[PDB]
Amino acid sequence: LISLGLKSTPANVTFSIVSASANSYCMIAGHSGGTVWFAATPDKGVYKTNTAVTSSQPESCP
Amino acid sequence: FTLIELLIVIAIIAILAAVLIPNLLAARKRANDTVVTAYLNDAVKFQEMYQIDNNSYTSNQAALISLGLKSTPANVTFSIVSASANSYCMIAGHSGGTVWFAATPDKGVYKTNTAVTSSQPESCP
Amino acid sequence: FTLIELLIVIAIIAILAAVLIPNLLAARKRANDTVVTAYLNDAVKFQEMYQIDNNSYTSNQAALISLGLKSTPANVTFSIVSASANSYCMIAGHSGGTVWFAATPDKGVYKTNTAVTSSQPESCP
Amino acid sequence: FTLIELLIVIAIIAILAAVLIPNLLAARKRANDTVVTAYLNDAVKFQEMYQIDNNSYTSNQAALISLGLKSTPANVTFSIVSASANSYCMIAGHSGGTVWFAATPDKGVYKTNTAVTSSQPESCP
Amino acid sequence: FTLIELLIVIAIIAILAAVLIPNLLAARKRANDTVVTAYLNDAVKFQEMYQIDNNSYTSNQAALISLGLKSTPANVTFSIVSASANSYCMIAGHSGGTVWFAATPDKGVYKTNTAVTSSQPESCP
Ligand SMILES: *[C@H]1O[C@H](CO)[C@H](O)[C@H](O[C@H]2O[C@H](CO)[C@H](O)[C@H](O[C@H]3O[C@H](CO)[C@@H](O[C@]4(C(=O)O)C[C@H](O)[C@H](NC(C)=N)[C@H]([C@@H](NC(C)=O)[C@H](C)O)O4)[C@H](O)[C@@H]3O)[C@H]2NC(C)=O)[C@H]1NC(C)=O
Ligand SMILES: *[C@H]1O[C@H](CO)[C@H](O)[C@H](O[C@H]2O[C@H](CO)[C@H](O)[C@H](O[C@H]3O[C@H](CO)[C@@H](O[C@]4(C(=O)O)C[C@H](O)[C@H](NC(C)=N)[C@H]([C@@H](NC(C)=O)[C@H](C)O)O4)[C@H](O)[C@@H]3O)[C@H]2NC(C)=O)[C@H]1NC(C)=O
Ligand SMILES: *[C@H]1O[C@H](CO)[C@H](O)[C@H](O[C@H]2O[C@H](CO)[C@H](O)[C@H](O[C@H]3O[C@H](CO)[C@@H](O[C@]4(C(=O)O)C[C@H](O)[C@H](NC(C)=N)[C@H]([C@@H](NC(C)=O)[C@H](C)O)O4)[C@H](O)[C@@H]3O)[C@H]2NC(C)=O)[C@H]1NC(C)=O
Ligand SMILES: *[C@H]1O[C@H](CO)[C@H](O)[C@H](O[C@H]2O[C@H](CO)[C@H](O)[C@H](O[C@H]3O[C@H](CO)[C@@H](O[C@]4(C(=O)O)C[C@H](O)[C@H](NC(C)=N)[C@H]([C@@H](NC(C)=O)[C@H](C)O)O4)[C@H](O)[C@@H]3O)[C@H]2NC(C)=O)[C@H]1NC(C)=O
Ligand SMILES: *[C@H]1O[C@H](CO)[C@H](O)[C@H](O[C@H]2O[C@H](CO)[C@H](O)[C@H](O[C@H]3O[C@H](CO)[C@@H](O[C@]4(C(=O)O)C[C@H](O)[C@H](NC(C)=N)[C@H]([C@@H](NC(C)=O)[C@H](C)O)O4)[C@H](O)[C@@H]3O)[C@H]2NC(C)=O)[C@H]1NC(C)=O
Ligand SMILES: *[C@H]1O[C@H](CO)[C@H](O)[C@H](O[C@H]2O[C@H](CO)[C@H](O)[C@H](O)[C@H]2NC(C)=O)[C@H]1NC(C)=O
Ligand SMILES: *[C@H]1O[C@H](CO)[C@H](O)[C@H](O[C@H]2O[C@H](CO)[C@H](O)[C@H](O)[C@H]2NC(C)=O)[C@H]1NC(C)=O
Ligand SMILES: *[C@H]1O[C@H](CO)[C@H](O)[C@H](O[C@H]2O[C@H](CO)[C@H](O)[C@H](O)[C@H]2NC(C)=O)[C@H]1NC(C)=O
Ligand SMILES: *[C@H]1O[C@H](CO)[C@H](O)[C@H](O[C@H]2O[C@H](CO)[C@H](O)[C@H](O)[C@H]2NC(C)=O)[C@H]1NC(C)=O
Ligand SMILES: *[C@H]1O[C@H](CO)[C@H](O)[C@H](O)[C@H]1NC(C)=O
Ligand SMILES: *[C@H]1O[C@H](CO)[C@H](O)[C@H](O)[C@H]1NC(C)=O
Ligand SMILES: *[C@H]1O[C@H](CO)[C@H](O)[C@H](O)[C@H]1NC(C)=O
Ligand SMILES: *[C@H]1O[C@H](CO)[C@H](O)[C@H](O)[C@H]1NC(C)=O
Repeated sequence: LISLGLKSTPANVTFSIVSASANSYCMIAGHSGGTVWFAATPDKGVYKTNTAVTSSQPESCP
Repeated sequence: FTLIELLIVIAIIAILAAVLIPNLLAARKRANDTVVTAYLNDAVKFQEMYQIDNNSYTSNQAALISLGLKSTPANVTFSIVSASANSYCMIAGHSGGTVWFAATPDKGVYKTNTAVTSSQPESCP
Repeated sequence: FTLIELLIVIAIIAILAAVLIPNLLAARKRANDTVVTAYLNDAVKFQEMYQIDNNSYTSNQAALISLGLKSTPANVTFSIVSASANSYCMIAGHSGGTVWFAATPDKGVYKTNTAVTSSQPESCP
Repeated sequence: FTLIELLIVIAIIAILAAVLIPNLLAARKRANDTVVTAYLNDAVKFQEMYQIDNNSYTSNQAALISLGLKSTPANVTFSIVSASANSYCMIAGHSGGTVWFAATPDKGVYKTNTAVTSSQPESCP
Repeated sequence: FTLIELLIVIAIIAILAAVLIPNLLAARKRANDTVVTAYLNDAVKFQEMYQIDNNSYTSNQAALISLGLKSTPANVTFSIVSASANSYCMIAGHSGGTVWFAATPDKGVYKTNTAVTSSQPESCP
């Protein structure tokens, strides 16, 4: 994604691509001083999860 | 410009970011079924061209590719289930489409009831 | 620093506190109408996808949700007023928007004359 | 908190109020040209539909409106300059756009050199 | 309203100004490749029209332009590499696209491996 033009992960943001395939992805991101982890999938779009950023990041899209 | 205007701006950004993004999966499903339909319509043209040259239909894709049918599209699995002097059955589906499609010389190209997540049909419905 | 400077400071704080804060209600009204417009534009995409699969439009929202339309947004009331093989009418509005919006396959998504505080239109204007 | 801090705050408010507001006229000009382009693309679809029914193009907008073309958009002046069995010329512009747009069946929809403040072109450039 | 609130506002403006602006170059690259693809699809229609009139393909763009193909798009370099009674090869690319595109009557319009910053392909891959 960075090769194609996505910038460096922002300061204090931890971003992960949890899984991907020919047809779907799940991405998770959160700021150490935000409120909650956010998830992105091609069906649900970008949305906020129930998990606080002080907890360990979700292992999958809620 | 003050912190309350900036909180309103942040709140409205959060709203627009949630609603102005389409369901990308649903859009790609319908495009993917179009790829499968188009590839089966091409396989049908090439079955008729093979019939012109050989008085029979192919059972193998490499004969159709020789005549001018392109490589099976990315993420499309295509099979010629059966063929004879007089008929064929072909099945194709995209791993991120909706359903398997079938092609026969009588029914044309048509969609089956079987979802692409299930194993492919063994015959034309 | 003295009591007269501090009274001037207090007086000017009272002025800036009164004028530098935006009308939050008016801002949220226009954002809310954007949510309704966006949700009806999505419902329209899913009516076309249901038409691809069924050769008819839905009268019920759960069929659109199955295909990929998301839950009706918070404070948005959405209804499919009528549907047939060939047409639909959908109505939606946010309790803190300006007016009810309508969607039909000819007129697209458009705003009605009816305020969201009034009962929803029974049909497409 | 003292009068010098409050004067600094007032001075910086005056700066941010001057620079953080976009050119609204320039933004609306480009949106307005999009309305004109979109309306001419629709008029082109309806000219082809009228051609399906009548084997000729319309010279009058009411025939296109009957077939399903919507009312001319607010502040857009649209005209069908000429039409025949085989061709049309249409011109449209928004009073607060940049330039007049033209549409013909060969050139498609395209922007002319004539500013919207000048009288509309009498023919397709 | 005080200097600390105004510094928070300035700090948050600096954040939003950094993150809410898209990569414009990446967006324009994909639009530019669409222009090249569309122009080659048009050149292909006009090669077939020239074939209707002349029983051969063109090697020169001015023959296609006579028949109705428009001027090569801004920043698109287009060439007809070769042509005969039975085949053609055309190459096109936008100086700010991703890769050179090729067109032939068998493979259709397709993207090559060669970046637009490199010299154009001498033949169809
Ligand atoms: C986030 O943005 C900031 C903005 O200021 C900054 O750009 C960050 O740092 C990155 O950008 C730097 C300046 O451009 C560097 O590019 C740096 O490296 C990154 O980019 C490399 C080139 O794309 C990439 O390298 C590769 C490659 O070209 O494929 C990857 C492998 O290392 C590969 N090795 C092998 C064995 N396959 C090659 C390697 N080849 C061999 C045979 O060894 C090279 C050619 O020798 O190198 C890097 O891996 C990396 O992505 C980058 N900084 C950091 C910290 O990596 C930017 N952050 C990132 C990560 O992009
Ligand atoms: C899908 O399209 C993409 C587009 O980019 C790409 O073209 C794909 O790859 C294929 O195209 C390649 C470039 O042209 C290659 O052609 C490649 O091989 C295919 O085509 C061969 C020639 O038609 C074919 O070969 C044969 C033959 O000519 O009959 C078949 C047998 O292997 C045969 N062997 C025997 C024992 N009978 C001969 C063999 N002869 C002997 C005595 O050994 C040769 C002459 O040595 O070879 C290939 O089998 C194959 O179809 C092809 N790539 C791949 C992955 O196969 C394209 N995909 C396909 C499959 O067409
Ligand atoms: C709006 O989006 C939010 C996003 O967070 C959330 O997803 C909302 O809640 C819905 O999604 C939940 C999690 O997936 C649930 O799915 C929940 O149920 C909805 O989906 C059901 C399955 O599609 C649907 O059920 C059916 C069915 O599968 O056909 C419908 C009937 O109940 C049916 N019963 C009968 C008698 N025919 C079956 C039933 N079968 C039998 C024999 O009883 C099942 C198999 O036992 O169930 C539900 O009706 C429902 O749409 C859903 N939550 C709510 C509040 O319903 C989401 N909102 C909606 C409404 O989608
Ligand atoms: C642009 O869109 C907006 C969306 O809100 C709005 O719809 C605008 O207003 C138009 O739509 C109205 C509501 O439907 C009206 O239809 C209204 O009239 C238009 O449509 C008439 C019917 O198509 C049309 O009328 C005709 C006809 O039916 O042929 C045309 C002549 O007047 C004709 N008269 C004669 C002598 N031949 C007949 C007439 N017959 C006789 C014998 O007198 C009638 C039957 O009595 O009527 C109208 O001319 C008109 O197009 C329309 N509003 C306006 C301002 O006209 C919409 N804008 C337009 C112009 O469509
Ligand atoms: C791309 O589209 C844009 C859209 O705005 C614009 O139209 C571009 O410019 C072209 O269109 C102009 C306006 O119509 C001009 O037509 C212009 O010239 C082109 O078209 C000429 C007529 O088709 C063509 O001319 C010829 C001819 O008619 O055969 C070709 C030769 O020059 C020929 N000479 C000889 C010696 N055989 C004749 C010449 N005859 C003699 C005896 O000298 C003439 C009759 O005097 O002229 C031109 O060559 C040219 O294609 C054109 N502009 C440019 C820059 O050429 C459009 N771009 C193109 C290239 O079409
Ligand atoms: C189509 O080719 C198949 C392998 O690619 C397979 O061989 C099918 O069966 C044929 O077997 C040979 C040709 O390889 C025979 O002479 C017949 O063409 C045919 N045999 C039978 C049992 O019909 C062949 N077509 C099909 C499905 O018959
Ligand atoms: C859409 O579903 C509605 C309930 O969710 C309602 O059922 C509507 O009416 C249909 O009723 C059954 C299907 O449930 C019929 O076979 C028809 O689809 C239809 N009946 C009538 C009277 O048209 C249905 N769509 C609409 C509005 O017709
Ligand atoms: C399109 O309608 C115009 C009025 O709305 C005008 O009438 C144009 O001229 C036509 O006049 C009558 C139809 O009203 C004729 O029988 C022809 O259709 C046509 N006459 C001429 C001189 O061509 C008509 N279309 C155009 C521009 O011709
Ligand atoms: C297409 O036109 C080219 C110049 O625009 C060039 O002339 C190509 O070569 C032709 O040369 C003349 C026509 O100008 C001949 O009679 C043939 O059409 C052809 N000659 C050869 C060597 O084939 C012409 N098309 C191509 C690529 O042949
Ligand atoms: C198609 O023909 C090519 C040569 O043109 C190869 O022989 C290839 O093997 C053929 N495909 C089959 C297996 O029928
Ligand atoms: C949508 O499909 C789901 C299963 O995917 C449920 O059957 C649901 O009831 C459907 N909605 C309706 C009522 O059409
Ligand atoms: C379009 O048709 C309507 C009826 O459907 C009216 O007759 C109207 O006058 C028509 N427009 C014109 C003038 O062609
Ligand atoms: C296309 O035709 C025009 C006239 O209609 C000119 O003759 C032009 O030169 C032609 N293009 C070529 C060179 O084939």
